[PDB]
Amino acid sequence: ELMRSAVPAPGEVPNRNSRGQVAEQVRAILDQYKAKTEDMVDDAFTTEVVEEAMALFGDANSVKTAWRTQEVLRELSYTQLWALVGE
Amino acid sequence: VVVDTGVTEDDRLRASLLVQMLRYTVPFMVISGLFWMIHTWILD
Amino acid sequence: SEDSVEQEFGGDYSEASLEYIRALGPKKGAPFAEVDPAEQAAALPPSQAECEAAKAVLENY
Amino acid sequence: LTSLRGSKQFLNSLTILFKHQKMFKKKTLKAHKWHSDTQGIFRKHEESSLSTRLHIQKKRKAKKQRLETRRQKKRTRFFPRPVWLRSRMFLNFLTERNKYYLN
Amino acid sequence: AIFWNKLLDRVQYKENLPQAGLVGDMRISYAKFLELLKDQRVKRLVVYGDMRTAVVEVPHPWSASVLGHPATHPFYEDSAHNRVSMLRPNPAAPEDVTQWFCAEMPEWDMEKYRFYVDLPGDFWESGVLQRHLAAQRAEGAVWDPASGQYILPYRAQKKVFQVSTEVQLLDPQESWDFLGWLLAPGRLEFYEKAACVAIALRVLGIVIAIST
Amino acid sequence: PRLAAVMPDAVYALVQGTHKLGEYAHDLVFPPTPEDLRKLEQQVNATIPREFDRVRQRYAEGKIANDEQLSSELEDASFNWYRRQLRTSVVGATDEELEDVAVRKLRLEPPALQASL
Amino acid sequence: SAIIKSINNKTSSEKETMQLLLMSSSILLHLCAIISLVSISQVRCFVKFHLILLYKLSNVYNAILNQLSNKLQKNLGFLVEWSSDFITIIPENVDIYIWNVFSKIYRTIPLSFISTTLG
Amino acid sequence: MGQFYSREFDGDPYVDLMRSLPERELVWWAQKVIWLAEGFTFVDHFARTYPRLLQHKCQRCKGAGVMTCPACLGGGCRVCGTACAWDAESEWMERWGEWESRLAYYDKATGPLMDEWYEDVLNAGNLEEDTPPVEDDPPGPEVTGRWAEHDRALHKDKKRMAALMRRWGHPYDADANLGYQIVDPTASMGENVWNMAQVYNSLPPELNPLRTQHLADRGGGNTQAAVEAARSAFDAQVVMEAALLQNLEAAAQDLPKPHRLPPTAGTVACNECGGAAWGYSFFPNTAVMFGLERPFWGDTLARLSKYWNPTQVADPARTGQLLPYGEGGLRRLLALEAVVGKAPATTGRYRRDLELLLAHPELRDGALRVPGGWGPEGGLQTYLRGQQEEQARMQRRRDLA
Amino acid sequence: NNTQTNAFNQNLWWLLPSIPTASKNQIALIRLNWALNKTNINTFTDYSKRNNLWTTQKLRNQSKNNNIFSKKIISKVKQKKQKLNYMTSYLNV
Ligand SMILES: [Zn+2]
Ligand SMILES: [Zn+2]
Repeated sequence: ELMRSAVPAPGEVPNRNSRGQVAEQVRAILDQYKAKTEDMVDDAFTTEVVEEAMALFGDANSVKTAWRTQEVLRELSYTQLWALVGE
Repeated sequence: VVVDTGVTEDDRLRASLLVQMLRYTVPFMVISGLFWMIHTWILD
Repeated sequence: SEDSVEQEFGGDYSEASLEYIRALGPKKGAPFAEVDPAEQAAALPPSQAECEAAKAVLENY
Repeated sequence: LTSLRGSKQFLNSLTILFKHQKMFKKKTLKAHKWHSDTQGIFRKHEESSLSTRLHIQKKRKAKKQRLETRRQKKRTRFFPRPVWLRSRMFLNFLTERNKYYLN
Repeated sequence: AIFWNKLLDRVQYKENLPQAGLVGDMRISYAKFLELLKDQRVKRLVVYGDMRTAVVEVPHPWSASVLGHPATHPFYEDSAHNRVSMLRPNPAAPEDVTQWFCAEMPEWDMEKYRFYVDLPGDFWESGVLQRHLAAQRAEGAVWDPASGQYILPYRAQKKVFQVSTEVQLLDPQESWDFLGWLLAPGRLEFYEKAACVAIALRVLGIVIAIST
Repeated sequence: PRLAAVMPDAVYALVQGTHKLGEYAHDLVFPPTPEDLRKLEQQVNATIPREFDRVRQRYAEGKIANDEQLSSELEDASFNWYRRQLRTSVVGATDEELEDVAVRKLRLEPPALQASL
Repeated sequence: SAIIKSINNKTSSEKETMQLLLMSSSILLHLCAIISLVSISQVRCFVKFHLILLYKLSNVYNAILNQLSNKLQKNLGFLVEWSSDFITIIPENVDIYIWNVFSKIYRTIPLSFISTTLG
Repeated sequence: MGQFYSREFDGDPYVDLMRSLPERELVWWAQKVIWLAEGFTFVDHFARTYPRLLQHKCQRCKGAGVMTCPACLGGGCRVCGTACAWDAESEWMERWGEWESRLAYYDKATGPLMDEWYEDVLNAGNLEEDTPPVEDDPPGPEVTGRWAEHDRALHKDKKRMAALMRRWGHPYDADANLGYQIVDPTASMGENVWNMAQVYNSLPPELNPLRTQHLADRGGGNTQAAVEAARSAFDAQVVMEAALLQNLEAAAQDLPKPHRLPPTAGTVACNECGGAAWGYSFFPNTAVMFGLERPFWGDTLARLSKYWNPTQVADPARTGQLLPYGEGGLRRLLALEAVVGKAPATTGRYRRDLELLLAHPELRDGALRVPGGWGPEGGLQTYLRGQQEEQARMQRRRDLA
Repeated sequence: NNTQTNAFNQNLWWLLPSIPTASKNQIALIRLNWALNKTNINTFTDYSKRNNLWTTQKLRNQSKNNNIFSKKIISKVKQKKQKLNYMTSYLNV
C-alpha cells in the first residue's frame, strides 16, 4: 500500500447523474416499450421494474448535487500532476 | 522528467500580427460561406 | 393527549404504523396550499375577556 | 409531537428491497478478511423462503417466456404496479416537501 | 466519442457552468474562504480563466468523512445492513471526538456546496495558495530505522471532516465563443427551416421543369 | 433536418471512414498475417462471456438458425448477461458478500504488489 | 488619462506629435471599420430595409401630428421600393442637403488647427 | 404568388421574365429574406465583437477592482467589508433545507410516474389486470430477527399506502408539486413560458398570495405582509443567481466581469479606481488588438520569485541590529504538535453529535434516513428525542393497565 | 417563437399578465425564467443516444412485426455495456 498512486485511474470513476439526466433516464425507460423451467441463470427477476428501483434509489443516481462527475474527475489537476511526478 | 520547450519566437508583435489579422477576418468568411451554401448551393 | 392521527386512524392500525405515519409532517400546511393552524391562530381576534376587561378599564378611566 | 424525524420503517436502502423481493441468487460463502470488530470499526484481521421465491420466479418467467400470457411479449410492464415502489417515492417526495417547517 | 465528447464541450461551454450546487446568492467572503482553506475543508478549488474569480467546493459536513451518520445515503453497508465507519481514537489526544482520525470519502460521492468568491487583485503575489500547497504536499511516508519499518505519521493523516484540496485551473482558450454563438438553437432552427424550403423549391422547380 | 442529430453522425462518419481508409492503407503496404489471424481469432473469442458460448456451440453444429432465429436467440443471452451484471453491480458477484462490496467500492485494498513479482 | 500619461511620459515638441498621432490613428481605425463593414452587400440590404421602414414610420407620424397641429391652429406599398434600386427613389436635393450640412460643419478645420498649433 | 403583375413592374428585363414563371418569383422571395437574415447576422456579430477592443482595465488592481486587507490574512478589522450571508457556518443546513424544499416543488424528474399514478387514481375504471404474482407470506411474529422485521415491514405497505393517501392526497391536487401537464420538453419554450405564467405557477404555494388573499385580520397583520416580505427575498436571491452566473460566464473567457459587487470581509476597494475596475475609452487598447494581453508564464515566475525572496545586504557586524525586523523583539525571543499536531477549530459544533453516534451503534443501519443538521433541533438528536420520549410515553401507557 | 434571435423580443416580455414598477416587472420575468430552468426537463431531446439505446427494443419489435458472429455478439455486449454505464456504477466505459 506504499507504492499505490493515490490518483485512482481514468477508469474507476463510476458515473453519477445530474437531475436532468435522471429525468432523461426515467423517460427513456418508462417508454422503453421451446424453453422450460430450470434452464435459468438464477437472475430471472423482472428486468423493467428493478431498473426503476435503480434509477430512483441507485448509487449512480443518489447525489443530488452531482453536476458532471465523470468529466471533471477523469481529468488530472495540478496537484494530481505534482503527485504523479513525485512517484 | 524530460522537459521540452517551444521556440518562443522572440519578436512578439511581429510573430502575432498576421495571425491576429486572420482571427479578425475569418469569421466573416465563415458566415458568408455558410449562408452561401444554404442559399445558393441548394436553390441554385 | 389523544391528538389527531390516533383519533382518525386509531384502531385503524397497529402501534407500528402510528410512529410510521407520525414522522412525515405536522398535518398538512402551506406546502400544500392549506392554511396552517399556527398561521390561522393569529387570524382570530381576542375574546369577550377583551370586551369587558377593556370596559372595566373604561369605567376606571 | 408528530414532526420531521424520520424512522426505520421506511426502507431507505435498495439492497434490502432487492435481496428480499428480487435477488434470490445464493452465494458460495467463504472466509472474510475485513469485518466490523469491537468498538464498531471496520478493520482487517431465512434461506428457504428465498429459495421458494427463486423457484416461483423461475416458474413465472418460464410461463411468460414461451408466449403464454394475457398480454403478449417476453418483456413488457403489465401495469400491476408493485405499490412498494410507488410507496417509497411518495414518502421521499413528502419528507422533501415537508422539510419546510424545520426552521 | 473520445473526439466528439471533447469537441462538444468547446462549442457548448456555457452549458457546463455549475448549476447544481449553486442556488441563490451563494457568495462567501474572502476571509471566510481563507479560513476554510487553512483548516482543510475545501475539496476542490476551480480557478477560472481571468484568475480573478473562483468556485469553492465544500462537502456537506456529514458527507466528508466515512462516518456512518444516518444522513449520508447508504452507499457502503455490511451484510447486516449497517453502514461502516472508519474512526480512530487519536491515542495522543483522546476524550475529544473531533480530533480523531478517519478516512476521506471518494470525491464522486460527496454532496457539495459550490460557493462563489472574488479574489483580490494581489492573490497570486501574496502566496496564500502556494503556502497551502507547500504545507499539504510536504508530508508523506517515512522510514523508521529505530523500529526498522515504513510509517505513515499522524500529522500526515486526515482528522474528522478534513479533505485534501484539488486545485484546477481552466484554460481561457478552451471557450470557443464564436461557434457557440454561431450554432445557437435559434440560429439552428432558422438554418433548418431555410434549408427545408430551399430543397423544397429546388425539387418543385425541377418537377415543373420536367413537366414542360 | 435536425442539425443536432446530423452533426454527431457527420463527425462519427468522418472518423470511421478515416479509420477504414487507414486500415486499407495498412493492409496493402503491410500485407495481412496468414496465421496470426488465428491468434486474433482466439483472442477475440476468449473474451466472449459464458452466456454466449451456449450459442457458439449452437453456431458450430448446423442448427444455428435460418437467419432470424439466432437474432432472437442471442437477445436473451444479452439480456441475462445484462441482469447478471446488474446483480454484480448491486448485490455483488457469486463469491463476494456485502462486506467485500463495501471494500471494493471504498477502494480499501491495494493491488497485490508482492504477488506481482 | 493613464493613456495620455503613458504616451507623454515614455517617448522639443515631441509629445504633441505623439498625441496627434494617437488621435489620428484612433479616428481612422473607427472610420475604416465602419466603411469596411458597409462594404458588404447583405449589410447594404440591411440598411436599405431599415431606411424604408423608418421612412414609412416617419411619414405616419408626420401626417398624424401635422394634422393635429393645424387642428390646434383651428383652435387658435413596400414591395415597389423593396425590390428596386436605392438611388431611383431618393431625390438629389436630399443628398445636396446632407452635403451642404457637412461642408458647413467642417469648413473651419484649417483655421482652428493652425491657431491651436501656433501658440 | 403573382405579386409582380399589378401595374408598376414594367421596364425591368428580369421582372417581366419572372412574370412568366412563378417558381422564379418564389425563389426570389426566399433569397430576398435569406439575404436579410445574413445581413442581420453580419451586423450583430460586428456589434458584439467590436466593443472588446475599447475595454481598458485599472492597472493597479488588474481589473479586480478590489485589493487585500492584510490585517486579516494572518471585534476585528473595521476597514474591510461586510461579511456575506453565508459566512455563518451554523446556518448552512437550515438554508439548504429551505432551498431544497422550494426546489422540490418545481422538480419534474419523476414526472411520468407521478403522471400515470394520477391517471391510475384518477379514473380507477381501467383495471386491465394481468396475472397476479405467486404471493409470499411473511414469517409470523414472535420471531425476533432483522430479516423477519424487514419482511413484516415489507408486507405492511398497502394499508399504509391507503392511510397516507387519506392523510396526504395525490400531490397533483394539493398543488404541492407543479401541475399535471404544465410543461413537457417537446413543445416550444414559447408555449412552455405562457403556461408557466398563467396563474402564479412560477412560485410554490408557501409564497403564493392566492392562498392568503382571503384572510388578513386585526390580530397579526402579517398574513398578507410577512408573505410579501418573503416573496421579495425570493426574487432577490433569484436575481443574484442570474448576476453571479453572468459574471462566471464572463470569467470563463478572459473578459472583464460586468457586475462590480461591493467588497467583502477580507478585501477593501481599490483606491486608484473607484472600485469600477474597467471601462470603455474610444482608444483601441492596442494590447487586445495585437494579442499581447497575457504575461508569458516565465515572466510572472521571475517576478514572484524575486518578490518572495528579499535580501539583506547590510550585516549586523557594523549595524548594531542583531534582531530581525518587527516589534517587541525582546519579548519575541522568550504540546503534541509534533505528532498528531494541531486541533482544528472550525467544527466543535459537531462534537456532541459524534459522541451520540458512538453511544448508539444501531443508528448506523441503512433503514434509518435522518434529515440532517447539527444542533439539538436538527438531525440525529430529533430521532433520539422522539425514540426516548415515545418509549417512555407508551411504557407509562402500559402503567395505566 | 419567430423573434427568438433578435433583441426586439425584449419588448414582448412586458406584454403578458419601495422600488418602481418596471423593476418588479423585470424581476417577475427573471423569476419566470429561473423557474422554467429549474424543472430538469432541458436535456431531453428526440435525438440523444441515451434515448436511442432503450428505444431500439421497441423499434426492433415493431420492425420485425412489420467473421460475422463475433461482430454481432460484441455489438450486443457493447450496447449492453453502454446501458450499464448510463444505468448504474459500471467500471470502465
Ligand atoms: Zn480584514
Ligand atoms: Zn483599481
